[PDB]
Amino acid sequence: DISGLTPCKDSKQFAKREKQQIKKLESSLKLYAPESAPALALNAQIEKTKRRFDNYGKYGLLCGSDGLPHLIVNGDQRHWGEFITPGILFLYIAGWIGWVGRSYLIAISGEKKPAMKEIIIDVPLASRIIFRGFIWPVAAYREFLNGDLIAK
Amino acid sequence: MRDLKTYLSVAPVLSTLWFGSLAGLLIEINRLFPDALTFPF
Amino acid sequence: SHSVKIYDTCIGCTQCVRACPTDVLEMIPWDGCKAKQIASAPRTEDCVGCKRCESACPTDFLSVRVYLWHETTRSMGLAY
Amino acid sequence: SVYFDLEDLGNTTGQWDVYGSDAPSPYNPLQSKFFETFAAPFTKRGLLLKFLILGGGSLLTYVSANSTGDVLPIKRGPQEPPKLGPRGKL
Amino acid sequence: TFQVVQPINGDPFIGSLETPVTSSPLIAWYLSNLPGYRTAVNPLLRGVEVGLAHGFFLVGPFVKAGPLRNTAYAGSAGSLAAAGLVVILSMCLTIYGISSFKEGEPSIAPSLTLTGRKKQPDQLQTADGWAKFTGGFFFGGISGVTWAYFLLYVLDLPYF
Amino acid sequence: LVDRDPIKTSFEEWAKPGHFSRTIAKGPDTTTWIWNLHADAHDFDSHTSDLEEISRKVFSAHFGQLSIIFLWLSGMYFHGARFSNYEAWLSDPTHIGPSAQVVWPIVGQEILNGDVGGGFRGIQITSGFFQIWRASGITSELQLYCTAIGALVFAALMLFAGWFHYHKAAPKLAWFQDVESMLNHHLAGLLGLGSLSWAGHQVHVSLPINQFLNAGVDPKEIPLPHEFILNRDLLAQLYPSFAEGATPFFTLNWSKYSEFLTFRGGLDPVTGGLWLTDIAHHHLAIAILFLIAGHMYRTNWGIGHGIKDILEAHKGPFTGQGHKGLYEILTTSWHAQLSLNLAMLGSLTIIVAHHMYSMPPYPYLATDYATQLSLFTHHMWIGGFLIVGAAAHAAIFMVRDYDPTNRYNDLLDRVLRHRDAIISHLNWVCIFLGFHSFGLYIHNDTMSALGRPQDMFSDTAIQLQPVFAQWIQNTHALAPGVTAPGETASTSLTWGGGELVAVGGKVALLPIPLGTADFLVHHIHAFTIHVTVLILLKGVLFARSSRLIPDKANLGFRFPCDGPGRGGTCQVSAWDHVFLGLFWMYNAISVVIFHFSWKMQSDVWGSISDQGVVTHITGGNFAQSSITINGWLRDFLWAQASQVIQSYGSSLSAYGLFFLGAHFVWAFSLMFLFSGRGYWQELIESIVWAHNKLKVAPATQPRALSIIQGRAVGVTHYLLGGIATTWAFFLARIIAV
Amino acid sequence: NNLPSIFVPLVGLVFPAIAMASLFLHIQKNK
Ligand code: CLA
Ligand code: CLA
Ligand code: CLA
Ligand SMILES: CC1=C(/C=C/C(C)=C/C=C/C(C)=C/C=C/C=C(C)/C=C/C=C(C)/C=C/C2=C(C)CCCC2(C)C)C(C)(C)CCC1
Ligand code: SF4
Ligand code: SF4
Repeated sequence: DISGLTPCKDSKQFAKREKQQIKKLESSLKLYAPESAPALALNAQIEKTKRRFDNYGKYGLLCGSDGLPHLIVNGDQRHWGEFITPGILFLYIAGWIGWVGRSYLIAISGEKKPAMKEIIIDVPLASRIIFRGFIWPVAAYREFLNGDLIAK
Repeated sequence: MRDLKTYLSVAPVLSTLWFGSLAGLLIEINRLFPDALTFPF
Repeated sequence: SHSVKIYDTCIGCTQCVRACPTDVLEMIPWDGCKAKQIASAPRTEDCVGCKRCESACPTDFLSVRVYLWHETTRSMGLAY
Repeated sequence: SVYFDLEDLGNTTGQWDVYGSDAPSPYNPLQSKFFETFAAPFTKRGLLLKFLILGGGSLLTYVSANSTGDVLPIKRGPQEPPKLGPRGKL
Repeated sequence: TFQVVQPINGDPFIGSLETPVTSSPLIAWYLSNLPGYRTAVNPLLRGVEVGLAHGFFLVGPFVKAGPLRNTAYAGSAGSLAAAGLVVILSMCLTIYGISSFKEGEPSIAPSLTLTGRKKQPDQLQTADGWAKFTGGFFFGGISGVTWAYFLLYVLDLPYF
Repeated sequence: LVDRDPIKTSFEEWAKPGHFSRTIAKGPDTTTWIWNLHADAHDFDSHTSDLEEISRKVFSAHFGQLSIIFLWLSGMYFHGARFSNYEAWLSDPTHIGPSAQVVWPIVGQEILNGDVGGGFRGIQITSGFFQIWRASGITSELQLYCTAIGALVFAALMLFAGWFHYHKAAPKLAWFQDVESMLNHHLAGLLGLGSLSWAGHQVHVSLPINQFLNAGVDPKEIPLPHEFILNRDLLAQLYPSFAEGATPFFTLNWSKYSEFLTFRGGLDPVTGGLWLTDIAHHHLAIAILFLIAGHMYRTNWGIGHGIKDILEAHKGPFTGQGHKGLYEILTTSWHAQLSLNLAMLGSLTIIVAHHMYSMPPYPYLATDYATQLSLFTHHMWIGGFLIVGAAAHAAIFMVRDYDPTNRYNDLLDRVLRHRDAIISHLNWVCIFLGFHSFGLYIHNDTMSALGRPQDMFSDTAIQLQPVFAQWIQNTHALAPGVTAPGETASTSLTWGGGELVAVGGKVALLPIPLGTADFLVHHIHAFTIHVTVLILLKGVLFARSSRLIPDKANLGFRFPCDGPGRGGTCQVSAWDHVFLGLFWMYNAISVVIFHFSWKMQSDVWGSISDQGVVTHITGGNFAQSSITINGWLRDFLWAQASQVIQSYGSSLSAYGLFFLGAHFVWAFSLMFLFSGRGYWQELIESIVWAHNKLKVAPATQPRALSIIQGRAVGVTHYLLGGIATTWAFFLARIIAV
Repeated sequence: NNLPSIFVPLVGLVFPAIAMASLFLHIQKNK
């Protein structure tokens, strides 16, 4: 119970929110015949709501006094999935994008009119460069060690 | 045609194609795995 | 009246005197450049300050500079 | 078709009196004499300003000080019992 | 072909035009007879006339639109407000005359007519002339306000 | 007068951006090149000086515009057949809200598929297409599908024509300058024949189907439109005059056609709109009048008029030579024609917007409040934009195409010689109107705050009655039987006849009273319009020169300034005057639409009961609350915005999101308007430094936006944010109630 | 009391006029 929080599965307000949403969804269903397509859509929405609430209950989130999940970003191992892992994934993807852009910019710097290759992309060269960014951390680290990363 | 291929490499067309593919991929990913709040694996 | 100054980075292409909306600037003979010319500002009392001369200078930083100063009835462009 | 002259710059610069009239006085001599006799003291611009300031200050202040509530509602004052504010405050 | 609008006094390079609104004989006669355009008359009399005309005017709006318009003190309050406005205008005229004109200098009014004839400049554009004009204006304004109040609320004339 | 294959069809110019200009085609040294590429895309006059080539380029783009419009119409017609409840709405127009858009459920956006009736889930539309389709006799969806297919075919045809008349056979210059033939054709054929064809369609299709529908017959049991043509017995049963055929027409016995060609006036009690027989008679008469009008101008056969001859004969003792020389200006400059057409079109759009609401032409349109409000606001905004564009292009013509050496005109010369008087008089009028219109609102606010309600300008303390407009209303209410003997009822129910029309328990139209508040709001409208006119006319008149900058014409139509000299010369060009007048146009149109909305909600719209008592939406508070600014802030802005701020969790949450989005967009524009270029250029220098440190500096040097570009971005974002906010607020308020 | 009936007009109508007249004369002066 970090900061006085409670698990989702033990919170009564969470169940009350689920019941209120389900009841609101079921009210509009009575206006349509069971075989009609809007009835099928509403049934699918109700099933999706139930599945979402069950999944939130299963993942061990923490609820406040209002029955809403809260995110812990202090580094506890019990909550590494809320902030740490997606952060690492985002950092990897952003580094990939930045490394690809920098490599493409460096490659065309020696051409006679480099500004022309920036508005009309050299597709084969970019495609050959795109796959290289999959190992961007190693290349960046070794470039830093050799003193090539920073312009003199 | 070389001149037709050159027009497909201009910045707006390439950006539009890239972003359309990106949005399609993201929409499909969210359709397969809806309502994601934490990384469970 | 405004202040107009000329610096010895002049190349004497006569571009400033042609863009003058009044008669302020003129060219005099000189030695120190290939064109053997340099600009001058003998009539700064007619300066209005639109800074068209600085829009025509080809030198990296301007060889002609206009410093706005005390305003008169001529430098404000009034025809009341 | 000559509109420029150096010996006559009044016409060159258009220094004309468009509507000024040089006709003599149309008023009666007796009425004019009465008006000059009785309106003379106000023709000194040094004393007129001081007289105007003093008269405006004295007349405006005297009227306001002796005003009756039948004219100014603020001179009458409140005529109803007060009401309590929020949280039972005066 | 006949044309109506003409350049001012035949000079096309002066920033004015001659139109029926400006150069009609009726309008020319009407404007030349106003007290502000009688350059050969004592400024005191013109000031008195202007003050009387303007003071008679100012009573009505103050009387009919004032906060005490629906009470028994409408006329007195309106007349007092009109007198106060006349006093303020007299102060403004005195200040303008003090600030604009200097003692001992000649008049700055034009000394040429439209037909080229020479004439004496108006004396209204001097310190003494403006002081006389302001005094006459004050006297005439007070007198006109008093006359309007007397006619409206001392004699039971069937107005309106 | 055409040329065979002027320009080869190739993809070569596609790979070379900026080919239309010599400077732009050089290459992108900086980022200003990209912006300059788009700003000069459609300025054909800058590309070349040949009038024939400019005319040929102009002719082709209109075909693309028509193709785009046809594609838009095809989409609108197709969506009403596949994703709409039009058939369900047709059997109950008073209890079902029209809807023609559905949403895919992905991220919880399926909440927007709210219930609208007829067993359908979707977004409620307010474009009024359902009423148009009903008034045309459309019953099933097959007809809508056929219309969509035809519109697609027409769009393809327009695109092919656009390609052909530029790459295969381009007309010569002498073809374009045949103004008499163009006027004759556009009058006799485009308008008269179109009106005649629509009158025929209304006579043969719309009338019987609409009569059957108004009789209460099930739409699926109504005979198809072709059955009324092949079987004249049905029409004879519906209209006995059809049994005589066309014989009365050719014998001038036109009185027999009075059954389906009437002069009734007023509204149909069943539907709440104008009688369709009146519309058919109107279209027939208009077709005849336009057909007659198209035979005035001379052509190859001698008879007719010459426009030059007509123009050259009008001159006066005040205007000199008069209209001589105006024919050559209008047949050589494209910008003057564009300005005149834009002004006329904007005025016509405003007139249409005013006329549509008080004379409902479609069935079940008066009782659809959201559609009425949306159409009114939309058409007013379009008219305002067109009016502004008129002045913009007039200034463009003044800057570019004016040449007294070869195109002298006496009327234009006389106007330019006394512009100071015009500008000064307009300035005085604007100041006087602003003082005596807005000042009365501040007086009322001060008197109300001080506790003196008896000293205000109101219907109970100091009345300012619009006696002139009331006289017009009285005259028009008494028009039938005295000055219009052939009419049975008045043209509009708002004149003050006293009769009320109720459809489905709601009030369609009724007399509209005029009081003290209408006086103030009308004078506010006049003040705003006068200020906008002042700004635009001052911009147009001083486009070439002034006492401050004698050579303003040499600097061009679109330049930022002329330096800090003469005390400051910021925004002296004619472009800046349009940039400044757009704000005032926005202000005036917003005030007008607010007046319309509040007045209709307070005094017209409402519900009626069995005993016949009317309960309006806001309870008739416009008369006593609109006389103060606090009243406008409280009873209109605060009270009516509770619908949009409480739309979360329902089908109207999109309007709630758009409210805040438009707030953000409007607030974002102030960065570009309040700041200058030098700061942003100096800030970029620091950002470029760190990119150079990491070898990521682009060769296309980043440059800050130009002054003109910054002003344009600011004004565009400002207008977009304001209009989107008003749109979201109006729709969210009017759909719920 | 009766003081506010005097000091309020004295500060709001008389002194501003005197100050404005004196300041206008001072700023319009020349030698
Ligand atoms: C801050 C100082 C101040 C003060 C003390 C006042 C006081 C007053 N104002 Mg006022 N006013 C002010 C600022 C002030 N105002 C400002 C800043 C504005 C502009 C927004 C106005 C605009 C305004 C309007 C539009 C009106 C007033 C009116 C009034 C009077 C209320 C009605 C009344 O008693 O009628 C009784 C009035 C009389 C019996 C006659 C007027 C009072 C004296 C005797 C007139 C002569 C005074 C003096 C000789 C001339 C000035 C001398 C000079 C040195 C100042 C009251 C005397 C109302 C009024 O009636 O004005 C005439 C009115 O209609 N005011
Ligand atoms: C029949 C209508 C019509 C026509 C044919 C023209 C034609 C023309 N106008 Mg014009 N104009 C019109 C109406 C019209 N105007 C109106 C109504 C106004 C008043 C608002 C103006 C105001 C105006 C100005 C101020 C100027 C012109 C200019 C021009 C000329 C160059 C056009 C150009 O390069 O634009 C290029 C077109 C664009 C850059 C597109 C603009 C993009 C818009 C503003 C933003 C839309 C926002 C959108 C909703 C967001 C989606 C973005 C998307 C990428 C996601 C051309 C002859 C120019 C000229 O003659 O200069 C010498 C010029 O300076 N016009
Ligand atoms: C691949 C290109 C690239 C790279 C490596 C960088 C790298 C950097 N930028 Mg940057 N930037 C770029 C493009 C790039 N930028 C573009 C195109 C813009 C204009 C929108 C900017 C605008 C910008 C600003 C305003 C600032 C930076 C700053 C920074 C530094 C802080 C790190 C960061 O995340 O800033 C944040 C980075 C961004 C917000 C950039 C947005 C992401 C862009 C759109 C990605 C586009 C990549 C491009 C399409 C490459 C195409 C590759 C293809 C040909 C294969 C970092 C050195 C900051 C700094 O320290 O100042 C020097 C700073 O204040 N950048
Ligand atoms: C809606 C729409 C559409 C459609 C349309 C249509 C379908 C139309 C039609 C139209 C038509 C269908 C038309 C027609 C016409 C006709 C006419 C116009 C005729 C005329 C005639 C005449 C004029 C005659 C005369 C005469 C005389 C006078 C004498 C002798 C006798 C006679 C009779 C000959 C589309 C798809 C595009 C899309 C969009 C929308
Ligand atoms: S001042 Fe500038 S433009 Fe003039 S001569 Fe020198 S360098 Fe050339
Ligand atoms: S600032 Fe203007 S007026 Fe002065 S010298 Fe330069 S160009 Fe001439």
